[PDB]
Amino acid sequence: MNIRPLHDRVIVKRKEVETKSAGGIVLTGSAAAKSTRGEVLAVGNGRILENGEVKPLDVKVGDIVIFNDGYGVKSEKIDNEEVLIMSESDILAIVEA
Amino acid sequence: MNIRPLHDRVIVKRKEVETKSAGGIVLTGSAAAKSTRGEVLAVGNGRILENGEVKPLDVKVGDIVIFNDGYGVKSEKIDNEEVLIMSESDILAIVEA
Amino acid sequence: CSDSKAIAQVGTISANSDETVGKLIAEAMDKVGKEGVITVEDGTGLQDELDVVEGMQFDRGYLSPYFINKPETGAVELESPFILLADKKISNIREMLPVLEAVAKAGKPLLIIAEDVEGEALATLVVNTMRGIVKVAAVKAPGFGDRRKAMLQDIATLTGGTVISEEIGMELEKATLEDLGQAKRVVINKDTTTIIDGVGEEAAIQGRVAQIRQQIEEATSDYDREKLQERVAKLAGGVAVIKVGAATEVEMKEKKARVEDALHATRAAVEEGV
Amino acid sequence: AVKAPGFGDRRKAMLQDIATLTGGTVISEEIGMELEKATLEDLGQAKRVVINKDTTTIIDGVGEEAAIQGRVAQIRQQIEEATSDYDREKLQERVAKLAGGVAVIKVGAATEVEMKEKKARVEDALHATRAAVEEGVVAGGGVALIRVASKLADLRGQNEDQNVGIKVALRAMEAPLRQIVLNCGEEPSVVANTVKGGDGNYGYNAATEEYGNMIDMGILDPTKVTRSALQYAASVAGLMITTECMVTDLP
Ligand SMILES: Nc1ncnc2c1ncn2[C@@H]1O[C@H](COP(=O)(O)OP(=O)(O)O)[C@@H](O)[C@H]1O
Repeated sequence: MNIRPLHDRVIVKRKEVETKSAGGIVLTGSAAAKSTRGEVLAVGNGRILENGEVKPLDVKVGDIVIFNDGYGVKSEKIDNEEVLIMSESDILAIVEA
Repeated sequence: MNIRPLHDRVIVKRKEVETKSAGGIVLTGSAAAKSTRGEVLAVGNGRILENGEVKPLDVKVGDIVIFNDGYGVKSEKIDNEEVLIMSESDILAIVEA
Repeated sequence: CSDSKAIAQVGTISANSDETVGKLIAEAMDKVGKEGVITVEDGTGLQDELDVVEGMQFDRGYLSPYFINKPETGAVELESPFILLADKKISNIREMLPVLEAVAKAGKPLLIIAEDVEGEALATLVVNTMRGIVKVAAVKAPGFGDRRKAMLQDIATLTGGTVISEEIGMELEKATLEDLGQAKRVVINKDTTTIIDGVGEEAAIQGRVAQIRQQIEEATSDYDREKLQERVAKLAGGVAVIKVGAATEVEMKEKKARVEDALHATRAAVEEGV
Repeated sequence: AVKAPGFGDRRKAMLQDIATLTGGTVISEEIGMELEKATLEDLGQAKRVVINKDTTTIIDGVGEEAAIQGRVAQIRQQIEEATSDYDREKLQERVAKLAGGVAVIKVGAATEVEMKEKKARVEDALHATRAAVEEGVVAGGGVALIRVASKLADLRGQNEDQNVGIKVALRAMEAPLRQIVLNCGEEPSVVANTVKGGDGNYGYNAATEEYGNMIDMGILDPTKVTRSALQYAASVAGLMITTECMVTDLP
């Protein structure tokens, strides 16, 4: 029941934060609203360039990450839960504990 | 709680609004100029180009920089603060005090 | 001609010996003071009625029924609120936001006046007043474009706030707590809005009323004199409306004609004597 | 699935009726409840529901009558308004649908010409009964106006002219009865007199062409209609006799 991403692709579930929180304490929002952040469930093999080798994916797993929601990301639903599939190229940054 | 951008991407805060007096000739105005400058919060490992491995970005931190903002820059809010995420290629030169 | 008796008399005479009308006008002129306005509309029921609205009240309602505080009466009450005066219709909440955050930390409610408030902004505003994040209310500006833009400065100077004019170098994103107007209370229902005890200087008020008196002598009579003095009334005095009772429409015409006659005549007595 | 009952805003108001009646909650897009998220408790309950090409029906609400009757009572503040009966038909309709019931009378006839007149008399009787219920009734056969006229005989005005005006009105209140009698081709003077000879509700029954007690004979005029008819007549006739001049277009 576990799906493994291939190559440069990673799979993460967004955390639903009920958007903003704008811009300070504390406001809600109606349009232009959606989870921009999430935790990484799984990671692919890595990028393949020139076949120097497959250089993996500077983004480890169970990392909390910020990402850009483009066309490149697609959502698919595994048992009982919806999750999203994206390429590391689409990932912006990582939050540290 | 420092968030690390990955690869060629850096995260920058927008700089101030309105218009200077520029010798006194310049005064507040309707025509708007929006943040063509900013201070860099954090920086990634570097770019990876066709086995050209990791080239460390030429832009240090707390540098004051000018940039052109396309879609390549994305607006995100960290620590309830508005910030921009962009690639070093999207960053123009850097001014010295 | 000064005392309410004499006024009532010339009223009665011009009204073809209807004493009720004569007393009504003297009474009204007494209640709304000088500069106060008196108008007459067709009455629902058979008896004559005098209605009096004191102070600053304009006819617009709350944009969403959810804004209601202290129901019933489907009314919204804001105690010592901030008044926000915008020349433009409000669509996005982005441009709206900074000032609202400034007021939420301020401890106070907020009142909104603009051309209109479109969906995204109303929705965001309603949800925020519901969650109990902020007490807020929003109503349209009083008139048609030149009329409403003209009255916005009245309401502004009355409440001591400054109108945000896109057509000057104030943009709504940049706004300050000092740009906001203040009042003792405001009360809104589906029909009318009321500003109680505005904090604007008595100096500024008599200044704008004086500035309107130069508009009073303007060469265009009837409504221009009528709707302008109306504005004056709202700032200093109060407004009154006389509803004419009649059984049938023809009686309504006769009585109401006599009433406006008596009205003009009493005003004439006040001005030129008898 | 069925469309909601009315035109948009009134109907939006009626959705809340359905909601509180069935103990369910309306999903309002303009609040921080979202159309996508709703739970089984958000739904309303009913004993049964029935739908056809025409109407939708709920056989009962599962919501407690405290809250419901709270809403039937609170809509009454909305009952009086500047919209007269326009609001009252569909609002009392609303109240009834929650509490009371709605009724429709189908008027039978053989032909269209009979149909129109018959239905006219029916709508007349409906208005009349509503008026009777509302303001009460007084003795029919035009005996009311003449009866009050007899009580006003001592009423006098400021000057002789006004006296004559009063006497004119009091004379004119005999008109309805005299006309009723007259349509039978009988002496209005005699019947009106023999009625003025009587007291109380003593009057003339025109169908049986005999005298008697009106209320006992079940001949009733709703007070509202007699009151209104007299008031309105005097309003226009009064103005109409003050005419010293008339201006019009050329023939
Ligand atoms: N059988 C009757 N005997 C005497 N008076 C009657 C009888 N039926 C009706 N009337 C009177 O006649 C009047 C009815 O008038 P009608 O012909 O219905 O026109 P309208 O109702 O517009 O006056 C009522 O005031 C009623 O009291």
